[PDB]
Amino acid sequence: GMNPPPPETSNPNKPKRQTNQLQYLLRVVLKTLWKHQFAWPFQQPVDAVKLNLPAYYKIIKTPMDMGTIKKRLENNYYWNAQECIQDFNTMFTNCYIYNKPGDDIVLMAEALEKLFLQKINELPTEE
Ligand SMILES: Cc1noc(C)c1-c1cnc2c(-c3ccc(C(=O)O)cc3)cn([C@@H](C)c3ccccn3)c2c1
Repeated sequence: GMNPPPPETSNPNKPKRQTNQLQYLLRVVLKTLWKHQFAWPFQQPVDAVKLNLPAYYKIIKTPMDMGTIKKRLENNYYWNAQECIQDFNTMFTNCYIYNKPGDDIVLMAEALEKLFLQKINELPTEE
């Protein structure tokens, strides 16, 4: 089986705005997670062909990753902060669905998720 194309990241038919919270999600939240020791498996879509995971996209129907989230933020794909937060949560949940509890990759995701949840407790004031 072929990989699916990556999620859409730039859509001129979606409206565009910059907000305090979206800026913070890119410049603080994503930036912080991106540099984490365990970030790298989450920095791009799962390449199921390269990684020999034929069942991955048979179960994960809403793939998401931080490379995609970063591009979405950079291209003003999100209007509301919650849309971005939801994508991070989808990324973590996908990992917890496909992989057995306690697996290495799950422990990595859990560490990132803990940091993520801490950082979004510090969002700046909304317009
Ligand atoms: C499965 C799965 N479910 O959710 C995710 C997310 C994954 C996932 C995604 N990417 C990887 C990569 C990976 C990423 C980038 C590169 C690169 O050359 O740029 C090379 C390999 C390797 N692995 C395996 C071995 C791995 C890595 C660390 C710990 C345990 N297993 C991955 C697992």
